[PDB]
Parts: sequence; structure tokens; C-alpha cells
Amino acid sequence: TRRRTLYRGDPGMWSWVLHRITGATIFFFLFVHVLDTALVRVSPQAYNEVIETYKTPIVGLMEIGLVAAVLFHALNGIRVILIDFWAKGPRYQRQMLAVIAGLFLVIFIAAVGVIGMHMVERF
Amino acid sequence: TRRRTLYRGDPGMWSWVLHRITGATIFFFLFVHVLDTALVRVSPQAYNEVIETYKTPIVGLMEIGLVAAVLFHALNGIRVILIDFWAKGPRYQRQMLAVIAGLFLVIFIAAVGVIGMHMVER
Amino acid sequence: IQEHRYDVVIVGAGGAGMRAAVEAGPRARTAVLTKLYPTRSHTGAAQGGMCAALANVEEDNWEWHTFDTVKGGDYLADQDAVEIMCKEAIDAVLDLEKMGMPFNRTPEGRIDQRRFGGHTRDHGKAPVRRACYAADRTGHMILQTLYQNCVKHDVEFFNEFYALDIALTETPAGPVATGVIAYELATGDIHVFHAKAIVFATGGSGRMYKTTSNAHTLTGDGLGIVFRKGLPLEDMEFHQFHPTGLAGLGILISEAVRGEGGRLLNGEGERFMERYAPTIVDLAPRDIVARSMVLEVLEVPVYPTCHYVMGGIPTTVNGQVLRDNTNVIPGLYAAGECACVSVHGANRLGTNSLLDINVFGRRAGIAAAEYAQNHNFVDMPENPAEMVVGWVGDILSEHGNERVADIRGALQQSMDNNAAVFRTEETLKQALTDIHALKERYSRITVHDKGKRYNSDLLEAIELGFLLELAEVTVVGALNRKESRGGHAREDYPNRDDTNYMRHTMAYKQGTDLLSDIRLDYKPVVQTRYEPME
Amino acid sequence: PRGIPYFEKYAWLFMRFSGIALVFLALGHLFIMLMWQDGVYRIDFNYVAERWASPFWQIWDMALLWLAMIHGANGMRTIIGDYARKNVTKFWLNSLLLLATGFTLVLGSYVLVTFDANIS
Amino acid sequence: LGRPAPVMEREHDRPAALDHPRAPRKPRGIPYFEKYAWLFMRFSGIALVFLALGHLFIMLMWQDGVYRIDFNYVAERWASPFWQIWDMALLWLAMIHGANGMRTIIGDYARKNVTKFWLNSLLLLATGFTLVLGSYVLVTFDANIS
Amino acid sequence: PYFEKYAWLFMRFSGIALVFLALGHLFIMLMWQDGVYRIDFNYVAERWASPFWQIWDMALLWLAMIHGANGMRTIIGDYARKNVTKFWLNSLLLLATGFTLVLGSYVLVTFDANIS
Ligand SMILES: Cc1cc2nc3c(=O)[nH]c(=O)nc-3n(C[C@H](O)[C@H](O)[C@H](O)COP(=O)(O)OP(=O)(O)OC[C@H]3O[C@@H](n4cnc5c(N)ncnc54)[C@H](O)[C@@H]3O)c2cc1C
Ligand SMILES: CCCCCCCCCCCCCCCC(=O)OC[C@H](COP(=O)(O)O)OC(=O)CCCCCCCCCCCCCCC
Ligand code: HEM
Ligand code: HEM
Ligand code: HEM
Repeated sequence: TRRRTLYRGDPGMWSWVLHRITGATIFFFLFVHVLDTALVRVSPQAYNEVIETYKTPIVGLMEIGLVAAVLFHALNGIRVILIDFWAKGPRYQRQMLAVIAGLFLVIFIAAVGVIGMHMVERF
Repeated sequence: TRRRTLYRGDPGMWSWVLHRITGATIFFFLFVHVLDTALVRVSPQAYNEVIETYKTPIVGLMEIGLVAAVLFHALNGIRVILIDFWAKGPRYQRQMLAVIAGLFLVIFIAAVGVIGMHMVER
Repeated sequence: IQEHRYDVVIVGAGGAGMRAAVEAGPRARTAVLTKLYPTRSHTGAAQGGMCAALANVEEDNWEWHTFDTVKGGDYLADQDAVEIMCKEAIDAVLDLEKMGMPFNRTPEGRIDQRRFGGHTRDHGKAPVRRACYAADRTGHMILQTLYQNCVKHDVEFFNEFYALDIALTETPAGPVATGVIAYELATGDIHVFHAKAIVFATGGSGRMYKTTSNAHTLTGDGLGIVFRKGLPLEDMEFHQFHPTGLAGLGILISEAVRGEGGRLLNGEGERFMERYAPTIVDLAPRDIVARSMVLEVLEVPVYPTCHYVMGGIPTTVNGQVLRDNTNVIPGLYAAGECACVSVHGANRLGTNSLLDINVFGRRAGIAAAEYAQNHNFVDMPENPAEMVVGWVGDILSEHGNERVADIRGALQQSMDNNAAVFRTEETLKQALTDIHALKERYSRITVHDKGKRYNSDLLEAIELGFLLELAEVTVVGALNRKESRGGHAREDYPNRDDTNYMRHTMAYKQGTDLLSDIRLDYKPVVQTRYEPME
Repeated sequence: PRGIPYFEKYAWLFMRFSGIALVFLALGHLFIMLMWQDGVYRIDFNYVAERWASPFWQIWDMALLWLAMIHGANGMRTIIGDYARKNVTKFWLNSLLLLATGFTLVLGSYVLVTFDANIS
Repeated sequence: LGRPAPVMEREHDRPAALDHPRAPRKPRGIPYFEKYAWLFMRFSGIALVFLALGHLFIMLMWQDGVYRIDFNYVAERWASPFWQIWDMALLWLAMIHGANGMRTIIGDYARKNVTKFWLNSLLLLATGFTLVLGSYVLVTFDANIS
Repeated sequence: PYFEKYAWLFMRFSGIALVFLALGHLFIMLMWQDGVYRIDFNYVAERWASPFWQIWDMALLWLAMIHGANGMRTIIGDYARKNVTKFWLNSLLLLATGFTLVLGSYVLVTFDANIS
């Protein structure tokens, strides 16, 4: 028997689950992408072939998704490092969390705007 | 509260103080040497510039001081290694110290003579 | 039906139970029977301090404490045991500290003490700063420390084991206690623990009142068990009703109002306590304060709540269950709030309870361990669990038109409207008729589980039986005592008749079924130096 | 005493310190790649070759590779330790992780160290 | 009146019960790390005698000392496997030697454990930076840089 | 602690890898075209102009040297009677292994075809 139920606890819990998910995302991408970059010790034409197949609109929205993942992971990791090293850290947990929510929204709407204007002028 | 006391102990104590001081001197100099040598991957002219500024009389006196630091550190470190490995080391401590005082004197005055000749002929 | 061969067997895990367990832990092969976990015990509810004359902040000796404790109990306390308790109280507090308890410390670093109630300088002069405390949470720290030490010395706890009766073996020199028949809640299996000594530390019994301050698990089972085995109970009609009682439910309000400017304003918009009892503002004894408030109501909201029971199993100083006035049951000990060593007498002084449990739990544990070392196993009768197994089976396999909840609710409502802070003759007789009717209704009740894994209506019904017995004892004793002394207070006879009633009253169970009679004997009060005066 | 003593303390500290460094490394990489001149739409072999003709970017990319791979490998070690129920599964998954991490570090280091602009 | 009790708390992060008088002294680090750091200082000193003193001799005393040194001199010396390996061994041995020595120095001059932690972190950072920069310059050097 | 368990496991795993590495090396060297009788600097230079063979030889060097060094550590531990002898023999082994790894890695990393 296995019951299925949602705990509905702190917001730091959802921060941690997003942290874990985005970290694993970047790890798998990094494996694949170090390979395709290692294709540069083979041929300029091989490298150009591959990275040109990386210039499609699907891969563009995926670039936006990966930008989001790395940005959230970086901000939340700063929060975690602060909690651990700063002695008054655990008191301002939720303050830091709201601050990095704000920073993420700002920087990410800016980054989507820039990447979007590039994708627009490229079509 | 804090009192100022000179303990006035063994000569091995002053050997250890000098060993510590000269070792830290070499450590900091080495940080700087490695940076200014890393400057060899940017251009020939940048490297030539900074080392031409390292060929002055002030830096010549400093290089003599660095020779002294490295020489004393090496010799007293040989003494320390012998004390730790050779089973009759601790007996002959304080004779090793006289030996390395003499060695430092001869090697240092020879080296400073050669370096002073180089610095004169310019 | 398992059977364990053991030595000193402690029934309870509160302050007294775990004190006895850390004493008789190394000395013998001890088992501890608890119906809760050792840290869910009432002791943990204790917010106040624990007073012992350590003389750190001020200077005070143990004779001042002895006088305070003898005058508080309205001259019914055995002054032998009072002296012994104070003298050992100093060292009991120190031993708790040396076991690791986090007391509050003085600028110099010994132990901090603060004032409490009627602990006065010498025979009524000034407060003394006597009560040693840990925080707003003193009983919890005592409980945690004793449990940590029982963990350290690797005591064998039997958690959630409802001890339902004891096996008394009869010998030519009388009866002798052999084993305890427990009911493991977790598996339904009856266990029989064979012991040489048996310590009862099962706490008090306030749950026979509607509005009370005791845990839901404080029904009174040491009292009920030793009262069913034929042994007596001492002066059960002395219940201390606390004044601050959160008129809604009954929770105690000794949280903050105690050591501050609590303006007891009641009636419509008036202050009363000095209109009634001047010469002291509001630090009068708890029973006096409660009588005042109640007779005021008879002419944040608070209301008195049954708080403590001064009666219980009669006991010597070394912790032995004396059978009548001078005999003793061999191999049977008692400690804590279930035991009546006759220290509080007719009214309990604040902070003397944790003190009492420490001192006399240690004494009873030592005594039971050394008895188990000296003597040996005596015998046991044939399959001594027949009565308990028949009891449980009879309760289980039957169907009746009564519910434990309704019987218990009616018992508590009657015992609260009648045998309470003010009680009268016709009042107590109404209570007696009500308890007899409820006792004959308890014969036909039902349980709705019939399972054997975690059966709780079963034990709820058994505890209701215990409560009915103790309620009968209380009402009949309080109908007997025709005076107003201490927590007891009658409106027919309103002043302390010291010519006939300066004597403990003891109750013996004649029959064996529920509806039976009770014989009321007496017991003299040991007197050393403090003759009555007021 | 289940593993190497004081290994968990230093893995913990390494995650913190490599995070502090990877903020700059990874976010500067993403910035300069995606939102500087034409983003991806300027990237090709010539772009890579003129970027890797600079000690700055060479050391930047090697530090990024090593820090990111050791960081991710330690994090996935933690994830495996929290999700694998059988000890044999945990053993073989940690071995697969170690193999893939070693292969990626070897390949990336080879490419960086050996890259030559003039290949054809 | 009595004598106020002595406070045993050194700093907030330090359990006082760690410096209890009757507390058992047990090792507070990786086992056998100090033995091997000690042995490393001895052996790397034996190697550094030759490496460092030969470096100093050839630089300062051989032909015209520093007054001959420039890019072309460096580029002629590093065209030889002998001098390449000599300088790589010198860099690695000297930096690990000095960093372990300064580990000792910090450990016995820092009064607080927080200061010790952060100075050891700064030391490890500076040593790592110098090692990777020197290794990069040695490995990836080309005389035809311009 | 746990150093012997991991040295044991390393011998097993490096053996599995070294089967392919070492036996492919021996095959391609001795019994492909003319065996040794074709080997010279030009052969080495055209073999080491390939990422395949470069990584093959570096993996072979590192795995083979750590494997052999651990095995000889075991042999010394089983044959050396005095603790001083064991100490100085393990130090000589560590020195020779480090020197060989340093020299082989230098040669691989720094090899240039156009030397004269
Ligand atoms: C709210 C409140 C506040 C109080 N404040 C104070 C104060 O400030 N100062 C003070 O001195 N006193 C105070 N008291 C009273 C005092 O704490 C008690 O005298 C003391 O707690 C007595 O505990 P005990 O050792 O008798 O056992 P308790 O801790 O009361 O518990 C009895 C134990 O026996 C076990 N047990 C019971 N029945 C059975 C059974 N049938 N089978 C097996 N095991 C059983 C239970 O597991 C339980 O742990 C307070 C009481 C209450 C309710
Ligand atoms: C464990 C720690 C490891 C640290 C690794 C992190 C590295 C992250 C990126 C850092 C790269 C450093 C390489 C420098 C190469 C470079 O800039 O030099 C490369 C530059 C080209 O830079 P750009 O193309 O980006 O403009 O060439 C120049 O023309 C620079 C002109 C003069 C610069 C002098 C720098 C020489 C050495 C001084 C270093 C400064 C550090 C000071 C410390 C006190
Ligand atoms: C290549 C880039 C990165 C990769 C592959 C990566 C991967 C991971 C993974 C898989 C985890 C495990 C998550 C978990 O255990 O819950 C993790 C944790 C962590 N990451 Fe990263 N991450 C990267 C970048 C960053 C950055 C830029 C920071 C900036 C501070 C950072 C800070 C942290 C921290 C502090 C942790 C520890 C989290 C914890 O222990 O709870 N990471 N990383
Ligand atoms: C040149 C030959 C050298 C020899 C023979 C040598 C020997 C030694 C020895 C044996 C010690 C340990 C001393 C002790 O523990 O008491 C030591 C310490 C030290 N060495 Fe060296 N060393 C040499 C070069 C260097 C170099 C090149 C550096 C730095 C770049 C250096 C920096 C240090 C430092 C800082 C210490 C710590 C001093 C102390 O803790 O007392 N040494 N040296
Ligand atoms: C070619 C494929 C190889 C395989 C499959 C292999 C496998 C093994 C294994 C499993 C062991 C452990 C034996 C034991 O623990 O009892 C071992 C030991 C050893 N190996 Fe290898 N090995 C290989 C190649 C090599 C190479 C290339 C070297 C040296 C360069 C080497 C040197 C040694 C030595 C010296 C031992 C110690 C023997 C002992 O302690 O009994 N082996 N080998």
C-alpha cells in the first residue's frame, strides 16, 4: 500500500525542491553540451553543423528555460550560503526568499526581453 | 593586560624565528614573481617593461636580501631535516648551527660580491 | 500470557516512578511499567518551583521549612515525615542538579531561588526566596532529567502497560505481594511480572470532577487497585481546589498571575479579598482563597478547579504500604502523589509536591531494592491472572444500553455540583445516591471495538470503574468528617473541631463487587513539636 | 564511521565555495553567450577560435568546467544517496556517476588544452 | 558575598565543554594528515634545495645576472624540456611547501576559530590562484606570441 | 580508513579497463603491419596526431602506473620485515612512480611533430 499526499509546509521546502530540480537540469545539459563542444577538436564544419541545429526556435525557448534554471539556482544558492555562513542567517530566511523572488523576476524579464529581441530580428 | 618579555632562550629559538620569518618572506615574494612572470603570455613588451623596472639599484639591494633569505632558509632547513631523520641529530644541534653560520657567511659574501660586480658594471 | 521473572517492579514513570527507577536501577533487576511514555506524565505540567532550603540567595534553615509545612497542612501532617522530607529536600534538589538539571543560576553561579506563597521567614515574618526553579517550566525539566538518567543507566521501560491488579499471596504471617498483572495496550496480551518488591507511583486522581486540572490519564489506579485488594485508603476527602481555574474549562492559570499584581476582581465590579480576609492581600493559602471566591460567587473569568489529592495509599516513612495502623505488607511500596506519607495533611503547600516525589521516591526505591536483595521469591498462586482475564472478557463480550461517556459525564457532573469546594450533608447524600445509581448502571455497558491491537474503549471502561470506586470513597469520607479543616470544608460544621478529628480517617473495602460498603477506621497523628494554634 | 572521516564536512564546504565562484563564472558565461551582440546567432568555430586565443577566456572556461562538474557530481551524489533504496543500486549508480563525470572532465580538459585554431 | 563564577565560553561558536579540564583529548582532524604534511615538508625541502638554489644561481650569478633577462631569454630557456620541467617542479613544490608552512603559522597565531577558518580559506584561495596561473603560463607558452 | 577497500576495487576496475588498453596496444604494436620493424619517430608522430591514440596512451599510462604501483605496494607490504625497510621502500616506489607519471605526461602533453 502507498498513500499519496502533499505535505503543504514551509516555502523553504518548495525552494529546496526547485533548487534540486534546476541543479539536476543543469548537470544533464552540461554533460550533453560538453560533448557537442568537444566536437571542435574534429572539424569547423562539424561544429558549425551542430551549433546551427542549435539555432532553431525550439532550442531558443529552451535557452530561455535554461537561463531561468541557472538564474534561480544561483540566487537560491546565494540564499543557502548566507544561511549557512552568516550567523543571523536563519532568521531572515523568508526575507531573503522574497528578495530573490524579486531579483529573479527583474533579471529574468530583462533577459527574456533581450533574447526575444534577438529572436525577433533573426526570425 | 599584556607584558613585554624577552625570554632569552636557546639559540635554536632564534634559528626558528629566522626560519619562520624568511620562509614567509619567500612565500610573499613568490606570489609576486609568479604574477609578473604570468605577464609573459600577453606580450614581449609588457614583460620587458616590468623587468626593466626590476633592474634598479633599490631592487638590486632587495635581491641581495632575497638571496640572504633563501640561503638561510635552505641551510637551516637542512639542519632541521637532519635533526628529524638522523638519530644523533639532537646531540649535534648547535654544532650544525655553527656549521651553517659559517656556510652562510662564505656563500653569501661570494654571492654578494658577484652580484655587486654585476651591479657596478652598469 | 507471558510471564517475566523480575525484582523491584515500579508501576509509574512520573517523578516518583523515575526517581525510584534511578535508585533501584543498578541495585537490582528493575522493570518500569508505564501506561504513557515516561515524558507524557503529569509532572511535566508543573510550572511553579521546587522549594528546598539551600540558602543561596538568603539564609534559612530546614526548621523554618518544617514549620511552614506543618502550619500549612492545618495540623494534620505527620511531623516525623515532614522533618524527614525537609532535611532530605536540600539534598534532593542538589542531587537533581548533579544529575544534569538546568536550574537558573545566580550571579555567583550556585542556583537561583525565588519567593513563593506561604514560605515565610520564621513563623510568619517575611518571605524567604526559597523556591528553586528552572524556568517557566520546572516539572518538564525534572521529568526530562530523570528520563535522561534512566536512559543512561539503561532502565527497562514497559511503555503502555496498564497495570490492572497485583497478586497478593497469603502466608501464615499474613499476605505478601508477588506479581503485577499488566495489560499491554499494543498487543492485548496480559503479562504477569513476578517480583520481590513492588513500588506504586501512579499519581493522583482528579478526573472524577467535571472541571479539573489533571491530565485525561489521571484517573487513580494505584488507589483503586490497592483499595480492591482489601487494603485501605487514607483520608481521600481532602482535595485541594486551586483558585485560578480559567472559568471556561479548568486549565490552571499559575502561568503569570501568581508572582505579579493579580487583582482578584469579581462580582459585578468589586474587589473582595480584603473585604473577606485582610491581614494578607492574596498570598493566603489556596483553600482559603478558593473558599472565599466560591462563597462570594454564592452571593478573564476564573473558578476553582480540582487540583490535588492529599489522600492516597497509607505509607510509613520508608515507603511501605502499612495495612492497618501499624502492620505492613511485605514487598509493597508506594511513592509520589498516590502515596499518603502524611506530609501535606489537610492542605498542600505549593512546591512541596515535586519535593515530596523526589525525597520519598528515592527512599522507596532504595528500600525496595534492598528488600529484593535480602529476601527471595516466596511463591505465586495458580495462574494468578484468572481474575484479570475474566474481567477483560466480561467487559468485552456483552452488549448493554449504556455508554461509558454518559456514565462518566454524569458521575463528574454530580461530583462537581455536590462534593466540591463547598459540600453539605444532604448534598453529599445526593452524591451517594447518584454514585450508587451509576455503579449499578456500569454493570451493563458496551465497548465497540472488540479488537485486541489498540483497544481504548476497553481501558476507558476499566478506568471508569476505578473512578466510581474512588468517588464513593471520597463522598463517604467527607460525609464522615464533621468539621471544616484544610481543603475539606462543610457548611453544616464550619470550624476546626480539634477534639475528635485530629486523626487520619482510613477506609477499608468490605466486599469485592462494585456496589459494596466501606468500613471507616481511624489513625492517630504523630506529633513532635508544633501543637495546634490559630 | 560509515565512510571517510570529515569527507561530508568538506563536501559541504566545497558546495558553498564553488557556488560563490560559480555565480560569476556561470552567469558571466551565460551573459556573454546569449545577450551580448547577437547571442547564439553569432556563434561559430571562428567565434570560439578567437575567444580561445585569450588567456582570460581559456582559464575562465577551464575553471568553469572543473568547478561545475565537481559541483554537479557532488550534488548528484547527494540526490542518489537520498533516492536509492538498495545498497547495490546505490553502488552501481555512484559508479555510473563517477564514470560519466570522469569522462566529461577528461574530454573537456583535452579539448581546451589541445585546441589549435589552424585545423583545416 | 562570594566570588563570581568564571565564564567558560570563549566565543559563540565554541562549545565550552570542548575545553573542559577533565574532558578526554581526542584527535580533531583527518587521521594521519599531520604525519604526512610533516613528511612532505621534509622531502619537498630536500628537493627544493636543488631546485630553488639552482634557479637563484642561474638567474643572478651566471653571466650578467638580471641584467641579461628579458622575453627572448625566457623564450630560449623554456624551449628545453629540462628547464620546463625544472620550473614546473619548482612552482608546485614551492607553493605546496609555502602553503603548508603558512597553514602552520596561521594555526598558531590566530586566536579565534573563525579567524583561523577564514585565513585558511584566503590562503587556499591564493595558493590555488598562483598554482593555476603558473601552470597555465608554463603549459601554454609560445615564443611567437606577437 | 577505507583505503584498502578502495585500493582493492581500483585494482579490479583498472584491470577491466587495462584488458582493452594494454592488449590493444600490444596488438597494434607487434602484430599489425610489420610489428616493431615499422616503428620509428614518423610512426609515433602520425599516431600521436590523432585524439584517439593520444587519449588511449594517456589513459594507458595513468591506469598502468597506478595499478602497478598499488600492486607493488602490496608486494612490499608482504615481503618487508622491518618497518624502516617498509618505509623507505614505499618512499622509493612513490618517487619512481611519480617520476614516471610526470615524464610520460610531459611527453604526451608537449609532443610536437615538427622538432627538427
Ligand atoms: C497543572 C498542574 C500544575 C502543577 N504544578 C505544581 C507545582 O508548581 N508544584 C508542585 O509541587 N506540584 C505541582 N503539581 C502537582 C505535582 O506536580 C504532583 O504531585 C506530581 O506531578 C506527582 O507526580 P507523580 O510522581 O505522582 O506521578 P505523575 O507524574 O502524576 O504520573 C503518574 C505516572 O504513573 C503512571 N501510571 C498511572 N497509572 C498507571 C497504571 N494503571 N498503570 C501503569 N502506569 C500508570 C503514568 O504513566 C504516569 O507517568 C501540579 C499538578 C498539575 C496537574
Ligand atoms: C582556486 C582559485 C582558482 C582561480 C581561477 C579563477 C579564474 C577566473 C578568470 C580569471 C582569469 C585570470 C587570467 C588573467 C589573464 C588576462 O587578464 O590577460 C588577458 C588580457 C586579455 O583580456 P580581454 O581580452 O578579456 O580584454 O590581455 C591583456 O591585454 C591584459 C592587459 C594587462 C593585464 C595584466 C594581467 C596579468 C596578470 C595580472 C592578473 C591580475 C590578478 C591580480 C590579483 C592580485
Ligand atoms: C554548473 C552549474 C551548477 C550545477 C551543475 C549545479 C548542480 C547542483 C546540484 C545537482 C545540486 C544538488 C541540489 C540538492 O542537493 O538539493 C547543487 C547544490 C547547490 N548549488 Fe549548485 N549547481 C550549479 C550552479 C550553482 C551556482 C551558480 C550556485 C551559486 C551559489 C550554486 C549553489 C549551490 C549550493 C549552495 C548548493 C548546495 C545546496 C544544498 O546543499 O542544499 N550552484 N548544485
Ligand atoms: C630552499 C630549500 C628549503 C628547505 C630546505 C626548506 C625546509 C623547510 C623545513 C624543514 C621546514 C619545516 C620547518 C619546521 O617545521 O620547523 C620549512 C618550513 C617552511 N618553509 Fe621551507 N624550505 C625550503 C624552501 C622554502 C620555500 C621555497 C618556501 C616558500 C615559497 C618555504 C616556505 C616555508 C615556510 C613558510 C615554512 C614555515 C616555517 C615555520 O613554520 O616555522 N620554504 N622549510
Ligand atoms: C592487462 C590487464 C590486467 C588485468 C586484467 C589485471 C588484473 C589484476 C588484478 C585483478 C590484480 C589483483 C590481484 C590480487 O589482488 O590478487 C592485479 C595485480 C597486479 N597487477 Fe595487474 N592487471 C592487468 C595489467 C597489469 C599491468 C599493465 C601492470 C603493471 C604495469 C600490472 C601489475 C600488477 C601487479 C604488480 C599486481 C600485484 C600482484 C599481486 O599483488 O599479487 N597489471 N592485476
